[PDB]
Amino acid sequence: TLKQRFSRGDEAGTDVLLKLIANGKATTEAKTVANKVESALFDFWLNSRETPDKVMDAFKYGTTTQAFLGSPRWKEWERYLSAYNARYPEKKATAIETLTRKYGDAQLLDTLIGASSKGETKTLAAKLQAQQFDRWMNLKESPLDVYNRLRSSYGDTAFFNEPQLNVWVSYMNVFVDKNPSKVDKMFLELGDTFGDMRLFRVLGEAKKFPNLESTATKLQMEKASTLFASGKSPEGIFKVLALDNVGDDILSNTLFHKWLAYLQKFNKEHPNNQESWFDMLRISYQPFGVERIIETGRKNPLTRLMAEKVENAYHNYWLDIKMEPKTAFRSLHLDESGEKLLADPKFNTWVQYLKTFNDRYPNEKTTVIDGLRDNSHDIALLRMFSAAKNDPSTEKLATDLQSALILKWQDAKKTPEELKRVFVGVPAADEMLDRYIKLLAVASSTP
Amino acid sequence: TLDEERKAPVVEEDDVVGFDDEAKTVIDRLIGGSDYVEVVPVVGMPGLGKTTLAYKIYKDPKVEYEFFTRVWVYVSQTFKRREIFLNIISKFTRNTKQYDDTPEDDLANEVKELLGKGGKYLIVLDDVWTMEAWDRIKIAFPNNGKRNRVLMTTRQSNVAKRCNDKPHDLKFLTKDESWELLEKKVFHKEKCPPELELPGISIAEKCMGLPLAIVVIAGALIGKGKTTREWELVAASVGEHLINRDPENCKKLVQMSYDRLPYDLKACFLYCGAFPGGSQIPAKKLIRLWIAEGFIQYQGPLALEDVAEDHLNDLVNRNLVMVTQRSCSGQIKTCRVHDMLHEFCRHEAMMEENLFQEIKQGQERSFPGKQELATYRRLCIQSLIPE
Amino acid sequence: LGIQGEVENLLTDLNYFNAFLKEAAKSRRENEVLKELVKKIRKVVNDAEDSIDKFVVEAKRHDHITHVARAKGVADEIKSIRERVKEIRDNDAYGLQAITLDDEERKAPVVEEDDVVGFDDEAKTVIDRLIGGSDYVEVVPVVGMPGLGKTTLAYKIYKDPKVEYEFFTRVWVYVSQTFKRREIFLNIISKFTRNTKQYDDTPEDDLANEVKELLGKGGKYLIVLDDVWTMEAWDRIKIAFPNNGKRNRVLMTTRQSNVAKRCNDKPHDLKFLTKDESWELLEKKVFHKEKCPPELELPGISIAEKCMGLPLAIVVIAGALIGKGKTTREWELVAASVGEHLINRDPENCKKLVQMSYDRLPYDLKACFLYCGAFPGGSQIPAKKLIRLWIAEGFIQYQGPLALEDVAEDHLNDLVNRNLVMVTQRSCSGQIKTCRVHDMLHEFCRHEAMMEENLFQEIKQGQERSFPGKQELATYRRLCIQSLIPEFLSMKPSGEHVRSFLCVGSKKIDMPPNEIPSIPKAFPLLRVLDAESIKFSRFSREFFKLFHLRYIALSTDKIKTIPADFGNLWNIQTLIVETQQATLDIKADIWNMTRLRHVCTNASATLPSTKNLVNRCLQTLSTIAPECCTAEVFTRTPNLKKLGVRGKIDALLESSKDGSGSGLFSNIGKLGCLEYLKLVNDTRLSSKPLHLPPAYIFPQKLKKLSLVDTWFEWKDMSILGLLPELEVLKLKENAFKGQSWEQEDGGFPRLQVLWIERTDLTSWKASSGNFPRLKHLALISCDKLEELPAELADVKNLQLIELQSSSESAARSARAILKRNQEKEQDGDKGTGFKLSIFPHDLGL
Amino acid sequence: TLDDEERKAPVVEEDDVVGFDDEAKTVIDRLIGGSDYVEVVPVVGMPGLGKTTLAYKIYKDPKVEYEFFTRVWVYVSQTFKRREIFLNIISKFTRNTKQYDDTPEDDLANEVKELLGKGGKYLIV
Ligand SMILES: Nc1ncnc2c1ncn2[C@@H]1O[C@H](COP(=O)(O)OP(=O)(O)OP(=O)(O)O)[C@@H](O)[C@H]1O
Ligand SMILES: Nc1ncnc2c1ncn2[C@@H]1O[C@H](COP(=O)(O)OP(=O)(O)OP(=O)(O)O)[C@@H](O)[C@H]1O
Ligand SMILES: Nc1ncnc2c1ncn2[C@@H]1O[C@H](COP(=O)(O)OP(=O)(O)OP(=O)(O)O)[C@@H](O)[C@H]1O
Repeated sequence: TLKQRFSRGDEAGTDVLLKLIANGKATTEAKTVANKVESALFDFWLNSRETPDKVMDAFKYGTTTQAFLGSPRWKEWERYLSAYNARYPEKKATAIETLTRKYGDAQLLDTLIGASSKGETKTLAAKLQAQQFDRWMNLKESPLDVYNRLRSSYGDTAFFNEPQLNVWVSYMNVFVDKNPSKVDKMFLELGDTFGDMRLFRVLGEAKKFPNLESTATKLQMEKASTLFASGKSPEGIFKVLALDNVGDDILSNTLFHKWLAYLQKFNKEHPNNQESWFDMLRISYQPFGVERIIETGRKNPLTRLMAEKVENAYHNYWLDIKMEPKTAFRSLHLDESGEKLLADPKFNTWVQYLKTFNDRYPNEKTTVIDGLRDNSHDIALLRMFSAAKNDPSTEKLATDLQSALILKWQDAKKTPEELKRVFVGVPAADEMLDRYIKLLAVASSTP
Repeated sequence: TLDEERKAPVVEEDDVVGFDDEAKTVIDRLIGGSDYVEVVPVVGMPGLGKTTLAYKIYKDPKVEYEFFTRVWVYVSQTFKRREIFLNIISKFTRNTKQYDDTPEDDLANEVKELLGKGGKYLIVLDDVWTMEAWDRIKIAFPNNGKRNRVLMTTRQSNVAKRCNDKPHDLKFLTKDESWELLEKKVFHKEKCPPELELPGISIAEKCMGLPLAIVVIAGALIGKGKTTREWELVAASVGEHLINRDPENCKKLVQMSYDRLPYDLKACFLYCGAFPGGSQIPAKKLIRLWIAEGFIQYQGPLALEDVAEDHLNDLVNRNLVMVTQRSCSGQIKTCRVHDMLHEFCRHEAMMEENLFQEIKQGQERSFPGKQELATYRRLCIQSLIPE
Repeated sequence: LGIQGEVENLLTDLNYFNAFLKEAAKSRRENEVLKELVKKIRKVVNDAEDSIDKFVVEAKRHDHITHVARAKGVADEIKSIRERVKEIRDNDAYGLQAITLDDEERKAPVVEEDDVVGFDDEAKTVIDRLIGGSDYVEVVPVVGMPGLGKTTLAYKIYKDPKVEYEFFTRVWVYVSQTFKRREIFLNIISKFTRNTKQYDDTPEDDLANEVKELLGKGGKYLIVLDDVWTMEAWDRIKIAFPNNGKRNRVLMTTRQSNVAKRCNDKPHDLKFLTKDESWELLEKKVFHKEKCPPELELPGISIAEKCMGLPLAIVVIAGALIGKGKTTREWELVAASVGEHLINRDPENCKKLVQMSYDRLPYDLKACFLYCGAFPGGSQIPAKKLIRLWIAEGFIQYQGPLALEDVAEDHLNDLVNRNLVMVTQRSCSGQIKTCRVHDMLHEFCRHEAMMEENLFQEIKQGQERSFPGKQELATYRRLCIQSLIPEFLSMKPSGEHVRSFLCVGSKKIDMPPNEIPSIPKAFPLLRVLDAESIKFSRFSREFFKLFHLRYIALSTDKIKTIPADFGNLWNIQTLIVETQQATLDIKADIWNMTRLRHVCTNASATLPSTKNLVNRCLQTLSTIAPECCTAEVFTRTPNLKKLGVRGKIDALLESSKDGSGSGLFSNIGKLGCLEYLKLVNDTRLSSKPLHLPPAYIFPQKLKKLSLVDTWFEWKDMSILGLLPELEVLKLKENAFKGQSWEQEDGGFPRLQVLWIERTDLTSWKASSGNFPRLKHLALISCDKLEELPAELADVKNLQLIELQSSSESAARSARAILKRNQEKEQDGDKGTGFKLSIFPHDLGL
Repeated sequence: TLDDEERKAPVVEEDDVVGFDDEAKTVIDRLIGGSDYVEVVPVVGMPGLGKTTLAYKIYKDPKVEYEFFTRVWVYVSQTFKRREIFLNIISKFTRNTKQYDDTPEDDLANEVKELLGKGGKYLIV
């Protein structure tokens, strides 16, 4: 009766009924009859023996699959599925197997991967992804067989790129978990059907899974030893060793230390053809990845010193490409430090960088006040210097920069009338404005 | 019988042609004035260059130094006051999830606190369409007596007047500025070869100084090439390239004002396209034609002349119709529709609505046949009437 | 009486159905029931416009017993169409529901990183362009046809050691057919910081400002805007790219040349794989590391050539060869049916990529592009023949001020700018002269226009596809036959719905005399007859009954006169009679052809008597007799843009000694729209050679001139310099007589191309004022010229002078000009890019 | 038959309120007096009379801002959510909204009771 009344046909589901059920359950004043209607809807579907695929289409229509998993509507679909399975034993289906019958497991794999990225759906995707590996284990699929079957739609190289690499290696954990005696020969066929680099990429991700750490490290180190003896350039071996995707923790990585010792050995054997260790990290991870490398490394006390080495080479790389100090002010993230910047240790390193930039490039030499004025408003400088002169330290820097701003004011012929109207309604501005008026009068009074 | 994307405009940052003195004029009006929050509206017809001038002022070295806090807000035909206040709040604090259940009333007071912490503030309310929108948004802007400014851009003179009794009507580019803009757009840094200067200059002059038309036309010139014959084809069909060939830049921008027209004012605006492009339309003649056509439906106390007159004054306020001469008493005397808007009136009325049809035999086209005249409802003709 | 009213009822239904097809073609949904509905409605629409056109010509002919019977037959046919229309609405009501109502894909494409073959040189070219350049943000757009390898090259460029080393930060952005600008900025931000959750209330304007700040933290950035489709899409994304004067670069890949030109006026058109590289890719994709077996090597290279150096076709056939096994017989079978494996049997990879450009095409350009697939694969399509065919079919609808030829030429330019049609030849002025569609697009055109839209059907006698029967011809819309025309026509075919008959063959064939009237008898509703590859010995009364004919082209060696009954075809626009006879006499009433646009012939056409009415649509008269260039004929044709004169032209240039100045050449000057003029001489026995009439008699708006055998003295070339708008001048042998060539000061104010062939020139003196805009100057077989004037080296606009087997002095002068120009360039003078070509290298090197 | 948003809170003159000085003082002095319990002072009139303008004049009046430590503006209307009103009032005092995602409406009203009670004498518009 409610279908005919609330639909004209061609509804393509029962959304008009379900949206009102949610509306009634949104308040306790109508929840009592709202649940009575909802239980009638589930009973109606069961009595008509509706396909759970069709019922999922009813819950899913009007929203993306990612949001559907994140809505309570998914829980209602599971409640329908349990009722459908219990009431009709003649044919049953699991949550993941019904899902596979609608979306092919290739289209399902990145759907569960996407639900893993969304932290709200991470828990649900965890139970669905495990069952998907269960149905692949049932069909007795090897990890290579899963790769080959899915490669027809994913692409040849997709499974060696994140986040597909993590989910594919994660299934290698569940495969070895039930089959502990064939892990060693699994990596042999991986190294035979793919190159050395493609083996290293899978091997590095395997070290993150406890059930595969022992075998992954055993293969990775032995394969690395036979490659360091080849004498190839360390630049080439760096990419082959899959060191270009380790992550922010590359400084604590054990393989990366093996390459560093090899690169030092190579460098001293070829003093006229020296290669740098920084430009490989800079190329592979990009400068923003180098910054993340420095901060994550410095967080660990066991590699603090080596985190200082990459920071020094990173700031040296700045001078090689000739980045102006006014831009390193932004690069060091001094723009988001707020006010009272003179006590920030990053300010000291920025000034040190400015000293080295002017010394190395004596054409475009700019002092500290030039860098600050090019990035921050004069009003913010008045706030910053007034909040720095009252400290037991940095008074000399504050006073010198205040004088520098005073001279910088008269360079552009800034009459006190314009400064008064610009600095209207802000404190700590009249004190320096009075000093500016007295300095302007003194300068004009000199014969 | 039974039953939306926010796209803020993008304008030139470098090489803005002909706005050096308009920016200087408006900046002077922003710097000087009373101690209260003053609105400086920039008014103009669609595609005149209001947002380009506003962004030129917004990034001007003098304006940036003058106003410590500068906020660019994109108002439009449709907007939500809650997201407007949260967008402005996001300029200052990064934790915008802090205000999930905070009402819009306390959101506006939050913006009051953020803006008043320093000196002056300049707030560019881009694309304001109604006085209600300005009234609802201006809560967030405090009147703390700090010479604060609100730069505004709008197609509506009535909205501009209510914000300031002397709105800043934006200029049209001159003949040399139209040619300079088109030359830069097509040939980039290089100069125009002399073989293309003669038809190219005619192209820029037929755009009637409207920067939007010059930018749209330069897109067609870039694609076609750099031969003389192609540019004379464009020069002979400047209007068609603007509207018919480009239904995404010129047609959609004009439709933003045409679709917001009342249903009765739409036929009145399209009727102005029956007159020749660039020709002066006497306001008394246009009004008498509207009443005689039946467009003016009215049964109140006023006379139909006074009701059709404020229909025309509504079009002028919307900047869909320009005024060239005003009577001694201030009444509109002579009015003229811009060339690209006139092409929109021609394309819409002849093709989309069948309001009127041109009768001509030009180079290749001839007078309509018996099959076409049987479907014609209005005939407008300039020459060759006896034949 | 009421039959015409019933035509209005059918026409009202046709407007609804045509809008239904137009709306359905805007969204290729997966609904198969709608796919069969659009095919059924389209067939009814096609059968309806045919019946309406039959009614139109019947009414025109009437304004008698045979006419009454034909009127009754038309009424019965209209009634059948009306009853078929009612069945559509009665049974397919749901199908109309789905279209009058309204209502994952952003995954970046996969391209191979390793085993990239043939892009080492192209990558180096683009890299050298990215490293160099100016100090502001420059875009380097790589542009090419679908499947060319733009993304493969872009990813190769994105990963070289030189690109990675030089640029501070490199970002890959996948723009697509449809994209959200908010997602693009959040993806760039996601690479710098992972906390993209914090921008939920941040507008796109502040997102672009954040991308500005992130990219501006360091030095150069290279941003690979992949698959940009629109001018607007680049403008909306470039606002996130800062301009801090650090040689920042953007590498754009696109199928659109017009989008590429806006970003940079010098787009990098990607190259096609050679025959060696095409085979290298095929053997690397099918056999992987193992080499090709010797027995399969011969068929393998054959299929590699079938791809025409396109990597996408090579990848597609690679899957076909893997599935079909590895046998010699199967591989040779594939080589005979390469097109089937590309589109018909592999819609998963190749067809979708082609359809991305096709479904974006405007509705008018879709039929224009599919029509380009009628011509044989790899054949060269003349641009003027293609344009006139589009107009004749009705694909070009226009009401503005331009001519239909200029609008259709703009359609051809749009297809070329979309990389859907190649350009092989260009005229002197740069206008497209000859175009060719790529192989993969030709098979897609044939699949779409035969099995989906029924635009045209080909006739051939293959292994299993013999000549179609009566049932198949009852559904064929357009006929495209290449060979065996008399054999096909001998069976007396009966196609009552055929609207076009394109003889797309290259070699001319003589039609047997007994089968001449078979074309008009078979298809009474013929609208286009492209029989220029068929020689006709005689005209037939059946030809004069094709009242719907609009494009007619035919060759002949015997017919001297076009009969008067030819004028009964009042619908004709293009009239081409390529005859080998000396003269052609058009007795047809061509003036009654109100829509006549072109009359082309190789003989001296003798126009009929004009005896108010004006032929406003006539653009070309081509070669006509001098005596027919009267002021009365030119009165009836005001819009003529090309004129040709052939024969005894001394009747044109002779002075009217009776006392007036009404020489026949003076009438030509009254044509204001003339742009190109041709004169060809036949009679040489005049007592004195002809001399040019004064320049003010010439049409002032003339921009191209061509003379043949006119024997004009070199002294009367300076008067041609008084033509204000002349841009191209070309002369064949004996057009100018004499050995001394001298020029006055000034003149030729706008000349751009000059062409001379086999003249008696030996001495040449000129001045710098005669070449202010000259670009091309060829002197084919003018080996008697001694030396080029030194003033030519001062012409900045000069581009190329080509001579073969010239004199030793001419070669020495060319060497001196080249050496002095190179020395001047070494001294700071700006180079004009002047080149000299000598073929073969045995002489001159 | 088969028929079924944004909170458009009215906007009023913050300045240049013409002729409401006597009306504001009359209602303000009425707010001061009365019983110690909860007492309502309803301002009633025809549409567009200035009820919200006078209410905002009293709401920001210096006498009211000094007398009443807690002042709350609630935009009730024809249609409203009883839950969102209590969340709106709570957002005045504590900014943590995530902890009330599942709290029942009556328990939210209980929390509003504690917030207003500790704030001393309060006025609610
Ligand atoms: N002085 C100028 N120099 C170069 N380009 C300009 C100039 N003025 C405007 N334009 C261009 O013209 C187009 C329209 O200008 P603009 O965006 O300022 O329009 P508008 O007047 O704000 O439009 P709307 O009527 O939608 O509010 C834009 O593409 C802009 O880049
Ligand atoms: N040089 C090459 N060597 C090997 N394979 C190639 C080469 N160039 C292209 N390919 C392959 O050709 C196919 C299509 O090429 P690609 O994806 O680069 O097309 P595209 O030009 O980007 O096309 P679209 O116009 O659809 O964007 C891919 O599978 C790619 O791997
Ligand atoms: N004293 C006043 N001085 C100036 N403007 C006033 C005054 N009183 C009201 N207004 C204006 O009158 C309009 C309507 O007044 P108000 O918003 O107070 O309505 P109201 O009486 O609360 O009606 P409603 O029942 O519709 O909410 C507003 O635009 C407001 O600015």
